[PDB]
Amino acid sequence: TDLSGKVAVVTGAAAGLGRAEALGLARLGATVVVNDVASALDASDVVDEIGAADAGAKAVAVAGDISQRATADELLASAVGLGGLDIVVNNAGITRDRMLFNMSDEEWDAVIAVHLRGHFLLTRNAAAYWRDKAKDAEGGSVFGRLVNTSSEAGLVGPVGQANYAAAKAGITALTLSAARALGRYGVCANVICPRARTAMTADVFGAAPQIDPLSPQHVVSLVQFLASPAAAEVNGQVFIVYGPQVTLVSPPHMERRFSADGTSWDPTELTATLRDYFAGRD
Amino acid sequence: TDLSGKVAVVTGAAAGLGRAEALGLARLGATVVVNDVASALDASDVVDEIGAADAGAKAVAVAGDISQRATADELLASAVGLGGLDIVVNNAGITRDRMLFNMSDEEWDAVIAVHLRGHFLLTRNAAAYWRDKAKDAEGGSVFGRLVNTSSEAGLVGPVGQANYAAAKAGITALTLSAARALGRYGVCANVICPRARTAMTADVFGAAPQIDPLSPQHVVSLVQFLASPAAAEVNGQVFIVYGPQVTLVSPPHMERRFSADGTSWDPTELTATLRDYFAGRD
Ligand SMILES: NC(=O)c1ccc[n+]([C@@H]2O[C@H](COP(=O)([O-])OP(=O)(O)OC[C@H]3O[C@@H](n4cnc5c(N)ncnc54)[C@H](O)[C@@H]3O)[C@@H](O)[C@H]2O)c1
Ligand SMILES: NC(=O)c1ccc[n+]([C@@H]2O[C@H](COP(=O)([O-])OP(=O)(O)OC[C@H]3O[C@@H](n4cnc5c(N)ncnc54)[C@H](O)[C@@H]3O)[C@@H](O)[C@H]2O)c1
Repeated sequence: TDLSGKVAVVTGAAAGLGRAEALGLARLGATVVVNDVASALDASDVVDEIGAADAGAKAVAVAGDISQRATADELLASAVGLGGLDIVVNNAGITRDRMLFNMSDEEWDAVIAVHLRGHFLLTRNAAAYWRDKAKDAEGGSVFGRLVNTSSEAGLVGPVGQANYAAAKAGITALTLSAARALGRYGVCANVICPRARTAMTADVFGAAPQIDPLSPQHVVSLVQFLASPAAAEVNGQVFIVYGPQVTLVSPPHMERRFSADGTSWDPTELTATLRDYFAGRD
Repeated sequence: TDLSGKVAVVTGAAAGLGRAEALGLARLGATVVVNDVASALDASDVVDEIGAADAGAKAVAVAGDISQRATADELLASAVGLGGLDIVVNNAGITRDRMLFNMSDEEWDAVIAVHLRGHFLLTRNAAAYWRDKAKDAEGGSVFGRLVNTSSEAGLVGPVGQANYAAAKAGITALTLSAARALGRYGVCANVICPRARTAMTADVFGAAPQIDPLSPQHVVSLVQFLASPAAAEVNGQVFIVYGPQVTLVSPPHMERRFSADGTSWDPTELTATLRDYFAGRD
């Protein structure tokens, strides 16, 4: 799964999971464009840490708020300047947790902006770059890998995280569309829903106690695959990954269909049917 | 399922499904606050049409872009001025379809704003109103019904609709959080994924040919239930509804787990396992 000669963009890569992902791609030979907000990069040695330095191992930092069009444009330009854009790992995020009934517009908008708009801007920019490259190839295949970061919160809607859950669910649907649009060009686009012990999850998961059962490395192993030639037949998939396991999420299932016997439901009859079903139901 | 004495807010109710939903609640006795953008209301007789007029049947139009905080505030104030807010049907939406690689930032932001931010602003405002009412009741139960509108596109990510799919998936996750926060106060919050023949779906579904198999009325019957006392035991549920059937969507299922036998996946081994699984897989 060697990534020599490839260029990867990883967002939110100053610390935590994004930093671990940037290091894992660098270790496979990728040239990594490391993105984060500038204050995160003030306090990070990640670029020095990416002197790991078997392989071309080149790394460059590009500071910017991923929710801004200009950041996505600069990342693309940096990657083109390094020889072409091959791999995108959308990982940047923030939380503004609040009970829904106390959540301000700003708490909502900020989380939507960094997760959902940020994923969009770079996914769209990459989408346009990869399609144009395929047309420039006179219909030839392009190598492209898109790895977007959702969360089990987007499947579940946890209390106090309506904004985080909404962004992560949107990210999943965004990536499925991208997979349908781009798979025909040779691009693979997939979604991960990780759990990893980082400084930002330490309050929920605890601190690290072989290998940490919630090591970021458990996630990196999957991201390395999804970024590689070897994932050519994996597109539009959603994975849950933490510890020594990866789980493929299936398409939506149906619990129960409630059909009228004729051309329309009688409304009081529909009411009776649903009310009875949910009276005896957990 | 009589809604006499209740007040309902329906957004996007000048035409199409929202208009049919406003009429169906009015027919059950609800006082309806009809919301849409003002240009939609220029061309609509919906308020006159809500002279149906058994029951209090009162209806008032409140024009506003639902993506703006002030519209959500005015709708709440109107409902309080009519005696209290009981029912919210978030239905307003737009499409800006485009292949992802051609999608502008504005095409993305507008669809996110009207669907996702609009759902949020009114869901949050209602959430704060219903909780405060319960506290004012010294812990007493409040009647509250929230009906949000997602889409099968949010489960599926169709080509050319990454922005629509992302908004609808976010709406679902938003509503699940709301259901967890608010169910304890007596509020029910549920999601519908409709198909209905409207002027805006006529290009995809065709025109209307008993009853139209894609009549908006098939959806209205479910919305009437979900807005009613009779749905007290239905909270946090996701329904697909079109024609003479309602389908309860189940929580996410897992297709297949890929576990290492020890404390971590060997990355080349994980690659081998996933590559083999997806070689022989549709
Ligand atoms: N829900 C879960 O179970 C779970 C657990 C771990 C990680 N995650 C997801 O994985 C990702 C990383 O999480 P983490 O555990 O590394 O925590 P983290 O706080 O380290 O987030 C990673 C990075 O995002 C960066 N970032 C924030 N705003 C940015 C912006 N506007 N532009 C660019 N970069 C920005 C931060 O600076 C940070 O370094 C996130 O998407 C997160 O939601 C989810
Ligand atoms: N994907 C599907 O299968 C499907 C089919 C039908 C309806 N739907 C959903 O149901 C809802 C209504 O769809 P429709 O079929 O009635 O089409 P429609 O175009 O009539 O949409 C309904 C209303 O939304 C209103 N609206 C738009 N922007 C607004 C804003 N900024 N503020 C307030 N109101 C605004 C429009 O003016 C319109 O009257 C939407 O949510 C739509 O996505 C989905």
